[PDB]
Amino acid sequence: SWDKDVYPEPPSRTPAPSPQTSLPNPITYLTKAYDLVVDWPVTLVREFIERQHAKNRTYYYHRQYRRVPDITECKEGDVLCIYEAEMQWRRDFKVDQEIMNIIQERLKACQQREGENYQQNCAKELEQFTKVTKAYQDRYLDLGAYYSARKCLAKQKQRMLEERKAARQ
Amino acid sequence: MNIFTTSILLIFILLLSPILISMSNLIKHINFPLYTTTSIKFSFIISLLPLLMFFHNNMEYMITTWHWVTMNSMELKMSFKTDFFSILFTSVALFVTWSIMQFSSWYMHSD
Amino acid sequence: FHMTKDMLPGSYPRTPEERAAAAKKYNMRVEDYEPYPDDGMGYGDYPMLPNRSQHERDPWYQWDHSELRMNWGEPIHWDLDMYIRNRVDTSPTPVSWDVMCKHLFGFVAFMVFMFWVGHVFPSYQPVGPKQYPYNNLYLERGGDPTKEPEPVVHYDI
Amino acid sequence: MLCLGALTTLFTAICALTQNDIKKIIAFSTSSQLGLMMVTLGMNQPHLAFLHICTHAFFKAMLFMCSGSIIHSLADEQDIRKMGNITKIMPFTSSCLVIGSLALTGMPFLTGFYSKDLIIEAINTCNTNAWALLITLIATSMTAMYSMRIIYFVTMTKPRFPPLISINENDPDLMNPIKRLAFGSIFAGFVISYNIPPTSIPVLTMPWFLKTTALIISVLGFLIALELNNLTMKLSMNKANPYSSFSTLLGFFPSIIHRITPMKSLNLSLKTSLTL
Amino acid sequence: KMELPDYRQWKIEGTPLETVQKKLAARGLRDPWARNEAWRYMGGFAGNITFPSVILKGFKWGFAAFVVALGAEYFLD
Amino acid sequence: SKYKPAPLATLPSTLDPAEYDVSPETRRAQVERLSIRARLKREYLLQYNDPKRVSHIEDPALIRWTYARSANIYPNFRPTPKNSLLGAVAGFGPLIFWYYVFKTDRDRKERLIQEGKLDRKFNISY
Amino acid sequence: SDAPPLTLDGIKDRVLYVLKLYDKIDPEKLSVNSHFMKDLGLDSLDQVEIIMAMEDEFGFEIPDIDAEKLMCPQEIVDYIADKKDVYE
Amino acid sequence: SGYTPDEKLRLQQLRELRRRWLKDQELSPREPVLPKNMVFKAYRSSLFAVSHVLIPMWFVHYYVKYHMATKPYTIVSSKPRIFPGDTILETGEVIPPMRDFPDQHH
Amino acid sequence: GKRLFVVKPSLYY
Amino acid sequence: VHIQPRYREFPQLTRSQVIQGEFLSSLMWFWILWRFWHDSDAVLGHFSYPDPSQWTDEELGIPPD
Amino acid sequence: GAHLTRRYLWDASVEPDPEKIPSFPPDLGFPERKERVMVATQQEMMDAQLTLQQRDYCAHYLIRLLKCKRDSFPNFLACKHEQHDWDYCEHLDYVKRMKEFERERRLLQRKKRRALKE
Amino acid sequence: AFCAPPAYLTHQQKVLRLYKRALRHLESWCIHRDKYRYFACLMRARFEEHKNEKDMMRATQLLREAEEEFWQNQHPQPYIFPDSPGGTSFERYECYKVPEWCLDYWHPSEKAMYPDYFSKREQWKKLRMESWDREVKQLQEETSPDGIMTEALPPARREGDLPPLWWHIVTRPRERPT
Ligand SMILES: CCCCCCCCCCCCCCCCCC(=O)OC[C@H](COP(=O)(O)OCCN)OC(=O)CCCCCCCCCCCCCCCCC
Repeated sequence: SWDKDVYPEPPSRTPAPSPQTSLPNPITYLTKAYDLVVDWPVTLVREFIERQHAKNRTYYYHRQYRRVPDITECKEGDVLCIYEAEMQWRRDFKVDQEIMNIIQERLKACQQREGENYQQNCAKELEQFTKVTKAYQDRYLDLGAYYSARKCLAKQKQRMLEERKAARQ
Repeated sequence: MNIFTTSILLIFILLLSPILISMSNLIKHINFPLYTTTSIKFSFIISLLPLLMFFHNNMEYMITTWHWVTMNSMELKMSFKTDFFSILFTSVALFVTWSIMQFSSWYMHSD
Repeated sequence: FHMTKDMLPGSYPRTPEERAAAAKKYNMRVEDYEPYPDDGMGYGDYPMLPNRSQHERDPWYQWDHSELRMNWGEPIHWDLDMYIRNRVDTSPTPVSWDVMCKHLFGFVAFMVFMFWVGHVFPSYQPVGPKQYPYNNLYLERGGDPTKEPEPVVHYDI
Repeated sequence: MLCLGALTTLFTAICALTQNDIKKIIAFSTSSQLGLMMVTLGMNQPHLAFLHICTHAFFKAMLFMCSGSIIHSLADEQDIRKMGNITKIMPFTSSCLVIGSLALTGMPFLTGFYSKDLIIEAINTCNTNAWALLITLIATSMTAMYSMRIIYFVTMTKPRFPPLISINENDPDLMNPIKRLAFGSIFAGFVISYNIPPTSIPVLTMPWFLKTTALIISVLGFLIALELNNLTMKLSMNKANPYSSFSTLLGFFPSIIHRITPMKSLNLSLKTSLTL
Repeated sequence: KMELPDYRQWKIEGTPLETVQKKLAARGLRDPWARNEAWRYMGGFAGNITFPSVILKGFKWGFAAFVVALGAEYFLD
Repeated sequence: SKYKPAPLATLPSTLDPAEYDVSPETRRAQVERLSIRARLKREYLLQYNDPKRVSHIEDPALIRWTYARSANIYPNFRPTPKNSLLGAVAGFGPLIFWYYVFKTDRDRKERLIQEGKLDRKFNISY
Repeated sequence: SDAPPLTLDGIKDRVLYVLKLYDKIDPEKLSVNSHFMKDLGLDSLDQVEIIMAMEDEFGFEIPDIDAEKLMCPQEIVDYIADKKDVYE
Repeated sequence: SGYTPDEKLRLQQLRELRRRWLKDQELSPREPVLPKNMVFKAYRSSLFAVSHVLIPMWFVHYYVKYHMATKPYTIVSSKPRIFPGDTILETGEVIPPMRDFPDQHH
Repeated sequence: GKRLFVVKPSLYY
Repeated sequence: VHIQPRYREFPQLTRSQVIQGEFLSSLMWFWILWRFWHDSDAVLGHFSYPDPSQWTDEELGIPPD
Repeated sequence: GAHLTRRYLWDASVEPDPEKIPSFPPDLGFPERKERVMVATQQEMMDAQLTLQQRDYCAHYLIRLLKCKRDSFPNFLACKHEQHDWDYCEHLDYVKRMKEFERERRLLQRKKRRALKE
Repeated sequence: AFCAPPAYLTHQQKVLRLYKRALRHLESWCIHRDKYRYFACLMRARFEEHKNEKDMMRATQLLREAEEEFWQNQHPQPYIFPDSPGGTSFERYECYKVPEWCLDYWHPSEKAMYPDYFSKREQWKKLRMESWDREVKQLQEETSPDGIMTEALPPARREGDLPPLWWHIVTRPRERPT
């Protein structure tokens, strides 16, 4: 159900078995027994379940919201468009929270996959995590419990004013 | 990849099974210490299987079996980092606890 | 129930008749009874029982409160909940308290001093540093591949 | 970490030298071996610490199970001063207890040889605190001495238990777990250590006095505690000294701390908080 | 029921209790509980347990199995 | 070579000198204490072994102890300079102490953020 | 299995066994109702030694006041039976 | 001293009543009134292995393969060890061998 | 045999 | 399993306990002897720790004077 | 060791400390010093998944031992031969470290001799 | 345990208690039986040497000095029997010593599980009913008019009568209830 575009995974590179010893492998014996006893009835039950699903197949859709006017083009005191912009901002905040969760899972998956080479081969994942956490700290940090579109806009305006003042010299 | 995770969570299921038997109101008809001792020895055997697998291929495992809650930008998930330490201590602790519960069945008599 | 005000604790006794009444209320003898000093801490006529825990009580006796090692009707110490057998012990020790304090403090101070002595005088083996390759494993520890590190050079000996 | 581990293994071995309750003796043995692991983690040797975790788990499981069989056969009697002739009256438990004591002290090619000896070589060969090294070696010698104290005062000398013989260790539920733990305490360290993937490269080019240090100090501790036990067998009372008083009275830490800290805490609570 | 052994079998001679009794008789003293303590030094308990005799328990059969294993290995190669 | 008693290690009832030089008034004091103890024990034993009893046994000593520890304190409290100073220090000194600790820490952290010397590398869940 | 229960006859036999093993008590004049001073001719130190001998055999402590109350082997046996709940 | 006659008589009567009470603590033989073995390898252990292990193994294997592998990063494992002279099963390329090993003194 | 009664609280409720 | 208690004599030892105890101790001693014969690296190692003083200046590469 | 007594009792000027080793240029006393060579390289160490502590100058012997263990996982008492080969390589590395220590100590003594000559 | 302590310990009782405590700490120090027998005979010889004292103030001073020596030379861990206070098995079975009045609260089905034992239980209860008033009358009669009284209790003084306050002593839980 998941896609490698959003959950990237390098292709596995397993080595071929080269048994120098003449002893039988209990892992291979127990694995073959494990498939023949467990995997076949489980996949039979799941195939019966899946054909019942195909007999009664239903569909659901992912909801999409159009872009309401943002709070910058929105008059103060006129609580209608205040409310619309604020709930759009809250929706985008939740979306950014889940984006952060996605990036954190990517970083954890990289570290577990590389193992002892995580300090070198996870440079791209760590760089992506660092860039996205710098952006998140620029947009949402230190807002408080009553975080809102107005508070985010005030913080962004303060940051832009500081950057403009620092850009004069 | 499937047999490894199945074995680890089967160790956990075989550990939790005598608790459900204890709260399931059939202890008065069965031999609960002997049943639990057999449960621990079987948990030790299914713990011995990934010990052999890790001793062969040195595969390091992470299993995220259940997502508990997602909390803004922090996901609390019930996960197991199946380590060398985790595998070997699982096998050693299950073997030791099998010995201790057999000794407990002997020692806590007339209790 | 039948607990009335004359059997409940009262104010600090002044007259010897008040002291005798308090002693009869607390089931104590008059000269055994001794209230806390009138320092205005809310003690009043409650007796100053000696600061002995329940561990010093005779354990071979069938006390009415067997866990508390107290009989029924005898006065209860103000700090009984501190002096219960699950809590602070005031029992006599085979060696004295100051001797224990000085011995433990001297052992701890001696250990700290000798640890500092061993730290300023470390013990090792007559060897050099461990030799590590490839600019001391620069790419392995995670150095930036775009910039070139300083060449770490090792030689045979 | 290294200093704390060395201090706690030294202190717990000192406490273990003069206890009379066998469970307390092997408990302070457990704490001293934990101090050895803590020293090993003070070094950059975590895998050696985990190997010692498994090794120690095997040993203390079997030793404690043997001690419990001794207590049950002697009718809930726990201190070593009322034991004796255990080698003759309980041969299976005696043999397993001897296996546990020797392998805990570090008899070669047992389960404890593959962790404890490597720990001793690591601390002897890498840059550590000198006092921590010295008290770690002395703690190992004390491990030998209290294992000798257990062996002597339980498995040797004349009987001291009450006369009525109620020993019956013929139960399979008693024998079989000790058999499994004996097979563990003999072969499991060898099998595990030969199955470990190679990590934490040990050093083997090292002088002979440093190499045989653990075995030499274990033999020295066994001999010293044997002659001390024979001196206790000798017919003469001696006046006690503050060193043995410190060792027998738990180092005064439980008495002093468990009397001064709860008293100050509860006194502050009642006298200040609630009342005032 | 349970039958006790004859108390008259508990004798003082040939014991560390005999050594203690002679040491007390040097100082003009008599020990009356020595016959009560005499059962721990007689019969199956009458024996000196030695520390190499404790450590080297089963060493004979262990060495026998060791030399049989060496002979089997030598005959194998 | 003498044992030194402590509040947490008291003098033994056999090492104290008070029971070696005994007195007739101390003897009769012990006699009367045993008399009161025996009277209370007899009353409690009668009430305990009474079969017609259908409830527990109330303890007036426990009731008196609870009343003294709970309800008698404010009627029997009088303000003195010692307890006034003790109440003032125990109700304020920790508060000003932790106020200064937290104020210094928060001012230092705030200043470090204002000139940016404090680094929050991955701190997003504050 | 283990810890066989006690009997009045067994307790009496063990107490008389220890008293016969005691050197100051001749076994021909020893009876279950023999008093320690009236017809055995002992003293308080001897009585304390007898109580400690019973204590060491039976593996439990008689308290000091009850121990001073016990004065003949019949009272000792009755105390042992009362303490260990032996009724036959 | 010894027993006073009053406490001696009291203990004798109390102990006799204790004997009666402890005798009455006994159980009659009808109390309490309550209202295919084969060999251990073939029935004691085999039934346990096929009942309390096999069905749980089935359920865990179903949950693992059809509710964890269907999700992206639940079961994540490290890369296996790849040595010179080995053949990759998934890719099909052989790893080139090592150098000539100049030191062969031991 | 010789088994004795065991005094237990009311576990029925 | 149940045995007759003894009052003051040596208990009657069963065959199984003494046989199995001496078997366990003999197995331990056989294991120790076998491993000591096969790999005696408990003593001295097998690398023969060098003496740094016997090393020479020309292989240590110090300039002469 | 006697080196610790020499450093802490007699003098610390000639007896060295472990951190600034070497304290002398590597060409001093060696007219031409060979670069230390390794068999194993970075790609095969990454493939063999060696930890950063064990990626030293015996990585080739370690790779061979790990390959032997992975192949003959049954009968794990199989290749004590190249277990001993890796151990001997580590012994040679430790001997080289001892040689570095002795060289820098003798160079310290030579420097003190030069100072007293001047 | 079965006898109540007096108002005070006499000098003879204190001497016996010191002798017993000294010999117990001597066995704790000596461990071995022959060594303990030797040194306990020495201690008994010391007590017999100081036995015949008539002044009794010198005897009190000797007792004080002897117990001072005992406190100087006492074992840090003296041997304690497991059932003794401070032992290992002390109060181990108080969690199993269920008082007998819960059988009054038992269900009729649980009562029917043990019919004969419960029938004997109401026989004992009826005996207690019949004896309580008589033993209260005996306690009221035998109380001395003086304020002197000890914790000792009278026995039954005639046939068909029970000792006063016998219920909590006779019907106490067993030290091995299970
Ligand atoms: C070289 C470097 C060396 C460095 C060394 C550093 C040492 C640090 C030591 C830190 C811990 C010290 C305090 C420990 C207190 C333990 C108190 C305790 O549990 O005492 C037990 C005691 C009774 O037990 P006991 O006397 O042992 O046995 C009686 C058996 N018949 O009493 C009881 O059971 C009383 C019951 C509890 C009463 C309430 C206690 C409340 C305590 C609140 C403490 C709050 C502050 C904690 C600060 C911790 C700091 C680490």
